[PDB]
Amino acid sequence: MKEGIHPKLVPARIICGCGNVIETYSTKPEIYVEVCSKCHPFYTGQQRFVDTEGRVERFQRRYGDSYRK
Amino acid sequence: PRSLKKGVFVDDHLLEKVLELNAKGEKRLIKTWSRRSTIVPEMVGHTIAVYNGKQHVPVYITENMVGHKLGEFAPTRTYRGHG
Amino acid sequence: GKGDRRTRRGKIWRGTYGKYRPR
Amino acid sequence: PLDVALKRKYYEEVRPELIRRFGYQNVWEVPRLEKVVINQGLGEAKEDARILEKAAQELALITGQKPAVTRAKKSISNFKLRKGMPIGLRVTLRRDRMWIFLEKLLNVALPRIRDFRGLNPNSFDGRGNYNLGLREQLIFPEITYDMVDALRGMDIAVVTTAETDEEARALLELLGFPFRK
Amino acid sequence: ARIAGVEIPRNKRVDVALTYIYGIGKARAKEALEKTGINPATRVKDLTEAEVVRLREYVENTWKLEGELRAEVAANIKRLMDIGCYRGLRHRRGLPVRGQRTRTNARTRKGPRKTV
RNA sequence: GCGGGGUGGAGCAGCCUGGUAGCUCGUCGGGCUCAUAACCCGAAGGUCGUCGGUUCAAAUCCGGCCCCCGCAACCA
RNA sequence: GGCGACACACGUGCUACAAUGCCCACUACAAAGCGAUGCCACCCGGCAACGGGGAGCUAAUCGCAAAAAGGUGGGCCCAGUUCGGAUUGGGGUCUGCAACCCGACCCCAUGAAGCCGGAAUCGCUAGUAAUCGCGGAUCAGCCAUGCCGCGGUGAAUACG
RNA sequence: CGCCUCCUAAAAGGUAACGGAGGCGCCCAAAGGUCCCCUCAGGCGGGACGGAAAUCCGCCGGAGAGCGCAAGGGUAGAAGG
Ligand SMILES: [Mg+2]
Ligand SMILES: [Mg+2]
Ligand SMILES: [Mg+2]
Ligand SMILES: [Mg+2]
Ligand SMILES: [Mg+2]
Ligand SMILES: [Mg+2]
Ligand SMILES: [Mg+2]
Ligand SMILES: [Mg+2]
Ligand SMILES: [Mg+2]
Ligand SMILES: [Mg+2]
Ligand SMILES: [Mg+2]
Ligand SMILES: [Mg+2]
Ligand SMILES: [Mg+2]
Ligand SMILES: [Mg+2]
Ligand SMILES: [Mg+2]
Ligand SMILES: [Mg+2]
Ligand SMILES: [Mg+2]
Ligand SMILES: [Mg+2]
Ligand SMILES: [Mg+2]
Ligand SMILES: [Mg+2]
Ligand SMILES: [Mg+2]
Ligand SMILES: [Mg+2]
Ligand SMILES: [Mg+2]
Ligand SMILES: [Mg+2]
Ligand SMILES: [Mg+2]
Ligand SMILES: [Mg+2]
Ligand SMILES: [Mg+2]
Ligand SMILES: [Mg+2]
Ligand SMILES: [Mg+2]
Ligand SMILES: [Mg+2]
Ligand SMILES: [Mg+2]
Ligand SMILES: [Mg+2]
Ligand SMILES: [Mg+2]
Ligand SMILES: [Mg+2]
Ligand SMILES: [Mg+2]
Ligand SMILES: [Mg+2]
Ligand SMILES: [Mg+2]
Ligand SMILES: [Mg+2]
Ligand SMILES: [Mg+2]
Ligand SMILES: [Mg+2]
Ligand SMILES: [Mg+2]
Ligand SMILES: [Mg+2]
Ligand SMILES: [Mg+2]
Ligand SMILES: [Mg+2]
Ligand SMILES: [Mg+2]
Ligand SMILES: [Mg+2]
Ligand SMILES: [Mg+2]
Ligand SMILES: [Mg+2]
Ligand SMILES: [Mg+2]
Ligand SMILES: [Mg+2]
Ligand SMILES: [Mg+2]
Ligand SMILES: [Mg+2]
Ligand SMILES: [Mg+2]
Ligand SMILES: [Zn+2]
Repeated sequence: MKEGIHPKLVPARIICGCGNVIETYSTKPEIYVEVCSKCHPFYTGQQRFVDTEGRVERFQRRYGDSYRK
Repeated sequence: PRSLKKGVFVDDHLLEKVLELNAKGEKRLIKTWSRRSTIVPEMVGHTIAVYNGKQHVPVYITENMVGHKLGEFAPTRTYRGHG
Repeated sequence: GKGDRRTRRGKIWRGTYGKYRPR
Repeated sequence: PLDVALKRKYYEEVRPELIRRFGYQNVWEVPRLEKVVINQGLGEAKEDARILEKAAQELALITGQKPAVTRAKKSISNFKLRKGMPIGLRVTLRRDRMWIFLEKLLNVALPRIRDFRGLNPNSFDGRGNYNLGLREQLIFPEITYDMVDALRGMDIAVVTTAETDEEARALLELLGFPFRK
Repeated sequence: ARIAGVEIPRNKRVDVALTYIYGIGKARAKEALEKTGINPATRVKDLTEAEVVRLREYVENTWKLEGELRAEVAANIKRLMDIGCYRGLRHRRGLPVRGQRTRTNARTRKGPRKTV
């Protein structure tokens, strides 16, 4: 490349929030990220994160079957 | 809304008419005056004509409209906008 | 904040009680 | 040339799996990465900001490569644009820098996307290339909140030696491109 | 965009800083500070990375936030609007839903006055 | 034939110098009054007669066509 | 079913726009009234609305009931905010045959306009204005921020 | 009323009418000399803000673009960038 106009790429370490360490190259040797591919809900199979609800409505009443018949 | 300690409210006289149609082979139009009545899992599939003070609204009942009242699906006020 | 129900003063105004003004 | 994670993965897991799934009779018929061309269509630097070197400095961190300027091919009234005005940036990443960028994009950036439900499957050239768009540059790790003055996204072009969309779809997913459908 | 997709205000007490996140009020803020054992009175500019990664992990997994919460609110209204219920009409004409008067006021649902 | 115009509802600017539609009146909302006029405080409304063209872009430059104003139409 | 509509227009009001403030905790001092399918002490389940028990009292005995502003302390640090509480999502409590139209209350989330208001315009002369809570009638419940009362703290100014 | 382009002009040149139609009375210090690179309009598809059209990617595209301004001739095997 042209000299002096380009940022220098060196061995790098991107640290994720799951503790994961990524061996790569960058303009900065150390980086801390809040997420990666190894812990992101869309990536990790299908982690339902917090909404494993199952709709829940509309038949999810059943409160109750005590009415007369 | 209605306290969970009490029961799911249908006027019974209407609830009666629903079950009889499921057995004997459904279905026909249902003239009702119970807007205060709750839609219920047995009512699903029929078409109930709900009176709004003036006419009976032909209302098809589906799965997504279970917990509501019959009156929500029969508008009470005529409005086409202003001016 | 005599209108905010999530406060001491707010439930006083309403004359009601709850988590924010218990008895 | 530097050995990098995503590059080595291409030759070790991605290369063979493709010869299986498609059955190529020659070693070059197999899909390769051609070049990744990153473009910041900007144009917010028309009259107002003659100074957009911050975005060049930003793209220089992200890709370890200084972008070139793109200028207006013709004058336009509605965009308040006269012929020859500097409205964008474009850096062409090839070889090891191409990999290094994609590797950090696939493992770090794309995840850090707000409400990322997978890359769009249908953004495929038809001729066997792919293009995707980002709305922020904070998506990349090298860019902290401190050094950013104002938000700016980009266009990413990934060119493949593949002839068809299907072959292109395979090569990228195998490399680790997450699609929604 | 630290936790959870929003970058919470530094130099402010950690309990209030969480309220600047969609899905979290003061209530869910008092909760996540015990359930993670962090001092509510300290600033976010004074949070240990340990204290950070725990508060983050908990909150993103215990509650539905930002885009998803907005998604269900939208989904909830979309259906009410589609079934043809009264709650849906009021969302389709942008009029007050909760049975207020519409002769006067109602300015927040409609928007600034259109005089005649 | 020669000169000059057509722009919110009315009457005039803006045109010559391309980008940026302005003034009085009227109109709608609100004040004052028992009420009314006046008066005060707010707001709306012109894609510029058209059709074409030049240009990055036309109320603006250019051409066609419609309409209106003024002058001319002499020796015969 | 309507009287609760809603492109709009006016009167009377409520709560605000914050640091003479807002919030949390602990701690004080009223008056007037009401109360036998009535007020409900205390006890326990729930963050709570409440729910189950249950003592007393035809009430100068028992209960509604805490007065609130105030006070001691700690937080917030001038930002559409820990100001403001509208609007909406969702989960519930209560009354009542029944809360779609169309009740109040509770809890989680949402956190709008609003930075003190154009022309104009209202009230008040002393325990008054301002500000803070409290009760009653009507009444199943309640859209009361209305009305009729009651005390707390407590001004400025009147040349003419 | 002088000058430039097309037609009238009858396949050399020239050729009139108060015949049909448009332009000029400037400009450029690079819009000039040379050397070295580069190739358009448009069409379909793909891409955050981005739109019929801003910038990017792909395929097709002999020149219909461009060449300061009228018209004609010329022209990418450049006179265009
Ligand atoms: Mg508040
Ligand atoms: Mg090879
Ligand atoms: Mg495709
Ligand atoms: Mg290809
Ligand atoms: Mg960044
Ligand atoms: Mg929040
Ligand atoms: Mg109401
Ligand atoms: Mg209403
Ligand atoms: Mg003539
Ligand atoms: Mg006129
Ligand atoms: Mg003039
Ligand atoms: Mg001018
Ligand atoms: Mg008027
Ligand atoms: Mg009279
Ligand atoms: Mg008048
Ligand atoms: Mg034109
Ligand atoms: Mg042009
Ligand atoms: Mg034009
Ligand atoms: Mg113009
Ligand atoms: Mg004309
Ligand atoms: Mg004579
Ligand atoms: Mg009624
Ligand atoms: Mg009435
Ligand atoms: Mg009121
Ligand atoms: Mg007030
Ligand atoms: Mg805000
Ligand atoms: Mg504002
Ligand atoms: Mg706030
Ligand atoms: Mg709801
Ligand atoms: Mg109701
Ligand atoms: Mg302020
Ligand atoms: Mg004030
Ligand atoms: Mg005012
Ligand atoms: Mg007096
Ligand atoms: Mg006050
Ligand atoms: Mg009261
Ligand atoms: Mg009473
Ligand atoms: Mg009552
Ligand atoms: Mg001459
Ligand atoms: Mg000739
Ligand atoms: Mg000849
Ligand atoms: Mg000839
Ligand atoms: Mg000849
Ligand atoms: Mg000769
Ligand atoms: Mg040059
Ligand atoms: Mg030249
Ligand atoms: Mg030249
Ligand atoms: Mg093209
Ligand atoms: Mg396109
Ligand atoms: Mg788009
Ligand atoms: Mg485009
Ligand atoms: Mg040409
Ligand atoms: Mg010209
Ligand atoms: Zn991770």
